[PDB]
Amino acid sequence: GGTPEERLAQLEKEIQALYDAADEVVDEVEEKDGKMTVTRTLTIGDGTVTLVETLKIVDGAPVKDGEIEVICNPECEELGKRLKALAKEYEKAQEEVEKAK
Amino acid sequence: LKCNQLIPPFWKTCPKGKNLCYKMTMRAAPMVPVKRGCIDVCPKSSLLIKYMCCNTDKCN
Repeated sequence: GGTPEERLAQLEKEIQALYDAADEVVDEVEEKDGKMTVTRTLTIGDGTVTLVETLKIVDGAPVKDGEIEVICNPECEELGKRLKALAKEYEKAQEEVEKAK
Repeated sequence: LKCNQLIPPFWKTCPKGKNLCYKMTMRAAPMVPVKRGCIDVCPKSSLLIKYMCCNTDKCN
């Protein structure tokens, strides 16, 4: 890799490329009793990917509540393993840019 | 610091400890705010959510 800012831009490109390759993308935001659920459904060929991020609303602001969930009718174990690793790597890249600034 | 609220056209004079404005959107829809107001620390963006933070009046 290059600089922390360049490594973050590459991860942004990989994330965007995932949603561009999807045939359709449907989003849903649900909230109830300080619990917020962010669901994105990707249509990829005949199958589907369901991405679920859950957050707890503390002091009116969203706070991360667990890692992202990847659910599929086939077996997104490997895809979910890459997506869950991509999420954690995407978070460290932002951390390193923020520590620099 | 005054930050725009999720319901326009209202703003909020931030209390002590919240020196940032933030807007929360889905990664594909930057023009549809999900959360919007004062905050202390900028949340890190995720695979589905993008956070934009700023520190001037009504910037979010």
